Amino acid sequence: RIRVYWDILVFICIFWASLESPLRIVLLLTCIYFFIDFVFALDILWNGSWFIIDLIAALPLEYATTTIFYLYLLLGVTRILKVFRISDILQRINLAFQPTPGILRLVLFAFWATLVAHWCAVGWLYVDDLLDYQTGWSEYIIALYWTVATIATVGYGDITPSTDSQRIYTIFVMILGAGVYATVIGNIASILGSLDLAKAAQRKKMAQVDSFLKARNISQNIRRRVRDYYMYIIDRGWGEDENALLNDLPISLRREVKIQLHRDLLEKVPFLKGADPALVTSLVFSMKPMIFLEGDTIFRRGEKGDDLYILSEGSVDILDSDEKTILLSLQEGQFFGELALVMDAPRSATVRATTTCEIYTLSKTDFDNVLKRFSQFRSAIEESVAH
Amino acid sequence: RIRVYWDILVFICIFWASLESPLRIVLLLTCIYFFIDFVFALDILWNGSWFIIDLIAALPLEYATTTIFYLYLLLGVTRILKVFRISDILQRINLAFQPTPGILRLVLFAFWATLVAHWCAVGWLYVDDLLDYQTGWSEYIIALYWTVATIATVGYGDITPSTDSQRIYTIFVMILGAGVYATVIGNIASILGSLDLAKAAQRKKMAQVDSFLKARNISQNIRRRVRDYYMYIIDRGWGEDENALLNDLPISLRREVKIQLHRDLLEKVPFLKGADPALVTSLVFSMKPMIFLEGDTIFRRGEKGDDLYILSEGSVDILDSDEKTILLSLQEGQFFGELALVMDAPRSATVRATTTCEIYTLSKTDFDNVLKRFSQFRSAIEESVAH
Amino acid sequence: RIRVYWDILVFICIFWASLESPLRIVLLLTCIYFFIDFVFALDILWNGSWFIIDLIAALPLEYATTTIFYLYLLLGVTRILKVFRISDILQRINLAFQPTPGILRLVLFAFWATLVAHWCAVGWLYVDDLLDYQTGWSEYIIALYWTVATIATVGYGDITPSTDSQRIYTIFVMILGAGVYATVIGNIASILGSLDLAKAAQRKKMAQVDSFLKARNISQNIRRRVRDYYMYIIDRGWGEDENALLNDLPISLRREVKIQLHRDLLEKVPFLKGADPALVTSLVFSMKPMIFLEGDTIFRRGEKGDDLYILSEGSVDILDSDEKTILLSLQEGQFFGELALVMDAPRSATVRATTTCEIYTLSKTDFDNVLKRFSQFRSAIEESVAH
Amino acid sequence: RIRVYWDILVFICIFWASLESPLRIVLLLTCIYFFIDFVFALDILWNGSWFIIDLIAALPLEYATTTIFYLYLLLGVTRILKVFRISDILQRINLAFQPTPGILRLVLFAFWATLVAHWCAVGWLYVDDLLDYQTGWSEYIIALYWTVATIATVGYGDITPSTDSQRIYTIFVMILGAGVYATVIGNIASILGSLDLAKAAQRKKMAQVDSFLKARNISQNIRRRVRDYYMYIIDRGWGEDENALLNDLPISLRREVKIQLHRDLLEKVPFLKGADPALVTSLVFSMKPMIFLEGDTIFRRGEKGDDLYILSEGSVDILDSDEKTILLSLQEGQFFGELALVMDAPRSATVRATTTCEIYTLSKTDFDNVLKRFSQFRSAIEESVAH
Repeated sequence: RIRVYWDILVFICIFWASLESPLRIVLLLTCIYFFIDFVFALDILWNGSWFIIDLIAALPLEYATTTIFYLYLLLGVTRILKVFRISDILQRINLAFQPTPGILRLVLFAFWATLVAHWCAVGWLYVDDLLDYQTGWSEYIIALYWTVATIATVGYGDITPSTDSQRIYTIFVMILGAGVYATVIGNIASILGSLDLAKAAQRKKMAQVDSFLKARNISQNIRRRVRDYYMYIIDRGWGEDENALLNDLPISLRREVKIQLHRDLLEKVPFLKGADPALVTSLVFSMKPMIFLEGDTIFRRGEKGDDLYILSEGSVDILDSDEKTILLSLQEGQFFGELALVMDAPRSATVRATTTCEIYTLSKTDFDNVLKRFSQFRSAIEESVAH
Repeated sequence: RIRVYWDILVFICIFWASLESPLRIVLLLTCIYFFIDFVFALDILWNGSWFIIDLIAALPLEYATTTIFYLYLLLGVTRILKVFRISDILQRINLAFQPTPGILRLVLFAFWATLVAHWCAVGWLYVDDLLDYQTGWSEYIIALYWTVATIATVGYGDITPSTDSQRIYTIFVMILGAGVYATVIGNIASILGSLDLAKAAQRKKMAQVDSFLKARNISQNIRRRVRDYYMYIIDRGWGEDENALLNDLPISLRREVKIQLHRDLLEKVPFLKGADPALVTSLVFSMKPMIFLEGDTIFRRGEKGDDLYILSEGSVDILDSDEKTILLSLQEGQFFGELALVMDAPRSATVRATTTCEIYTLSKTDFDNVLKRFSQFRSAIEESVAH
Repeated sequence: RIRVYWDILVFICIFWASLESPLRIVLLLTCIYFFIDFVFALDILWNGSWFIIDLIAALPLEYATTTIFYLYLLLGVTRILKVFRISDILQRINLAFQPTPGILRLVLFAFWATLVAHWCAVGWLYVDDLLDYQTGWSEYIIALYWTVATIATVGYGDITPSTDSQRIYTIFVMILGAGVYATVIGNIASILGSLDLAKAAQRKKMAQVDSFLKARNISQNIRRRVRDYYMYIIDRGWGEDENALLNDLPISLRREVKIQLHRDLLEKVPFLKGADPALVTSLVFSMKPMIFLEGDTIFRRGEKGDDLYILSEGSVDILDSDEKTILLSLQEGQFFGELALVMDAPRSATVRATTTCEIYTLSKTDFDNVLKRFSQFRSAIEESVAH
Repeated sequence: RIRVYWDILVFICIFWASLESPLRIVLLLTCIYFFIDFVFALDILWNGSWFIIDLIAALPLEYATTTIFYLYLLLGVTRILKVFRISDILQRINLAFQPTPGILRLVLFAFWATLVAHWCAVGWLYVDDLLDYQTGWSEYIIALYWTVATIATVGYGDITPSTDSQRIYTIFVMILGAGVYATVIGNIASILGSLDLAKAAQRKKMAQVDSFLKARNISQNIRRRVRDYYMYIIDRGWGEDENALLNDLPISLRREVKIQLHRDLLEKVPFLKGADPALVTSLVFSMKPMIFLEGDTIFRRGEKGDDLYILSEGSVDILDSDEKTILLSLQEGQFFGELALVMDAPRSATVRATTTCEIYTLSKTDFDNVLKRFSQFRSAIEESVAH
């Protein structure tokens, strides 16, 4: 990234120089130039033909020749040529930050446009400098006034050519300026559109479903809740096939990331706080994420229970016989199903979702195999299972 | 949604204030301001730094200070700052309505552009206010005339700078205004294009088929009818894999929606009018939607029949031996195949599609299993089967 | 389609009327109006509130009232309102022709823009009509000159407001005109882009392959020929999974299309000229399309042959022992492999592709099963097999 | 391609002629025309109605008629008509080079626009030529000044109509010019956007993964390295299912390309330098590309080894017992696993990835089957296996 920071400095220096150069026609400054070349010399150190290019730009010219003994204007070009290296700078910049395509283009266009306007105004002056001797800020300002007004397509008509020469130049400018403006629009369009495309991809599935529903002419009562369903899922990203998605990752780091995912749900549950990491790993691999909606009878009392439900998110009602006696308002970090699973029994209580619930589920098969191995952590939750 | 309605009110108030503020330079109104702040105070109630921000905007300032004892212009800024909260308002708005991306952007640009034009005109005046004392509506109007003409890229050239100061300001304005216009185009492009993309997705499949047909150089006689085939299917949405599509839905509500789909074809058929809902559910799950074209020999007399055809949509000809005697012009809500299926027989009559027909089909296997269970509804249609 | 032709007529009539109406302010014509309403009356026949709308437009007004006894200008509006029905006309038009989205939009914008310019110019006149009595063509022309120049963003600055009233109107116009122009661009962008998207889809696969090749850094010698390979395939459409593609078609018409495909390769081959259609159908279903490249040793003499090759397109060299004696320059409509397949033998000759070759292949299994059934067409080619 | 080069020449000639023609109104040149037609005559040789068209353009007209005996202006049209053939030229051009869609459009628009401006200026002159006799360069220049200023939407307002006639023409021009400019933008937008789409496709997968990670709220420590992982893969193209990708290629050339891929990794390894090509082919088909990350314990000493690892790219540490004694710093072109695989043993040493490593892997099964066949190349590496 530091290498990129170096690029930024150099870039700025080049830009400044390209503005100072063309002005030649009409102490500290000298010291500034020393700095410029000095920086360029450091660039050479940072680094065939490219060497030659950099070398040339870094050659302390006019000053040197001044101390030895329009031409300085001509010499100014030596620092301009270097600009071509931007093609590699950009690559490094993208590598550094990785932004949305077009953003960088926008920056470049702003840069180029700026230079164009400046040089064009100078050219205008040149033509009219032949109508005088020297000029001041007022003239330069006027040149820009005309220049910009023309480039921007506005055209106040305040200033116009008198000779064919001037007319010709004007025509040249009009063509170029128009093109520039068009390309500006180009970026804006491409950038903005691409942003929309990204969002469209996200909604893709839900949209298809909605379309279907519309074809079936289903009432809003449901369709709205359907959309919401997908929206929430999208927010969580749980709808993604985590497994298959991760399956393209180098198994080494893949597992490390998987461990990070194990970290995501591991801390809340005291069982896992007091579990070993081989267990945690094994189990995390096993655990499946299930979504329940408000009111869902997750467990039905009397029915054979074959899975542990670890409540990541949401509120749950553990109800006895009467389906009213909330035995437990079961919340994030709690866990249920253990009574029936450890006892190899039917659910001795009913379990209702209060809210929408995110639960990690552990089938009896996995539960038994895992805690067969981890019999000390079979002994663990079995402890609590007594009540 | 009410929370969003509150946002709308606040938004409007802010906008109004931002127009009244900059005008400061050249009773009821006071009461209006009371209302404004009052509303903002309610916003505080609706709700750290954001508190401070709202607080500031809601501070009844100039009036207070007037009763205590250019500056009022300065104080007006206190209500402007708050505008930043739009970033959250927008989120809520989208959540509320969920419109096509870009539409909201368009609105925002209209809003911002409006303010820009207003403030810019004021700035113009300021520069030329230094050329006078006070001004009236005519001057304000003229300012807008110039401002808009410039921003819109038109440029009549009626009004122009005289001093460099003015020229500079003008250049600034030209740059900004041009950019604004460009972004306006941006939205229009992105919005319109996205609309086309949606439609393209719909035709995607048919288009591929058409392309194939064109490669094979098939005559219009067919290709047109092919397109129509797909068009109709699209209209109905029947081409969608309803099952797989629905398979990503929380089984609870999924089933409820499935029930809504059961509702869609359940009422017409008297068998199902007089069926129980366990049957209906079971059967609805079983029923498959089949499309027949005009003239199709759905049944052939003499051939083993192994399915019930419930006519959702279209006209059908039940023909005896001679293939002319329309035993029954069978229409929406009618059903056929029951004779052979209940009798375990061959079709004792031929069945032709009059029109295009949407039929829900029940295989003999499902039919028998279902009505084995629902033997009272086996007894039911079997009643009618006598004729 | 005739119904659509009727729409076209009506549309045109409406347009004309909307141009004649606003002109009111400054014999045959009367008869023309009779025609207009007459046409609208027929439209009523072609057809609640829509009835009322049409009715109103078809009411022969000013003339009637003239014979009974500015106001006529006012009455002209009665034919304008009807324009709203375009929303349904467009649907019918698309159904009729089915063109690329955006094309229709372009037409609509041209239509609307035209009307806007006209009405705007009239408004301009109105404002300045208050500065005079009556005007002629010259004034109308001038109005358009200003109007268009403004709308098109050009702005010559030749004509400008003098009163605030005029300035206000101008500002209104500038805003509207600018917006119009922007929307024009919108269509152009969306249309053109969509065209590119279509082509991109076509090249999609080949492009992916090319990308791979570029990553592998393979020489042009191959990559070019690879591209060509895909290009040719694309041209033919043979790369499409015809089967799976067709598998979404109503089996009835699907088969009919399949028959059309059977027609495509059936005529050339005398075997099939003199075959029955049950065979042709059966066989066509069986035949598989295979592509060979120049030089390919399709058959190798001595090797067990288990397939018939029916040459759709290209040139083939049947070579004996020496691989030089072209036993047969085998061309489109010819067929080979029959000797070995009928004789249950090894290829007694070698077969080379001269050119790229499109061949329909018939495995020995299918060949035998088919011509087991069609033993008379087993006897057929077996006849020729003698040599 | 030469045929295309011929097109280029002809195209240029046509263009030149279309500029010279309209100028008619106000020696060597004659010889130039001879050349023009001559070239067109050659075109006829390069080649019904198209013959007639070319013929006409190639007819040496004005000169002929001059030697026989405004009208010449009229005759100039004979070379213009031919331009229509561009529709076929373009096809050939694309076939020749195959560039990004839109690029060619851009060229065409530049071409057409140029001609429009020229002809329009002439028309302007014509109108004002009726106000004089003859004109010179200055007038022509002025015409262009006005023309371009108008077309480009700038509009200085320096020149304007005086008669209605002129006003009308102007209006016509304004409309056309505006449209042209719009279409210019169209291309720019479509081209630029399509470029972005290509890149988006490339990042598609990684982006999806990143999105997931963001939803899971994983730290940068990993996400950055994840992106890098994909980036590198993309750079290499190794993530592509080479097999399946290639599976759509004509097996003949497909294999040849496969051989090119065999060439890609074949040379480094002395085993394969001194192997036969049947082996190389067989083996290359077998070899699988595997990626290891820095630090990866590729082999663990003591564990059963069942695969040969041929190091395409990267650095590897062969470590004995102590996991420090780098037995071999194993680099590109080296190979490991052979000791255990030839000895049917456990890894007698541990192997760590120094860097990221690209390795082609050969399972023991394939290894044994291959070198069972190629027992002389089983004897080969087995030689070295001694140490």
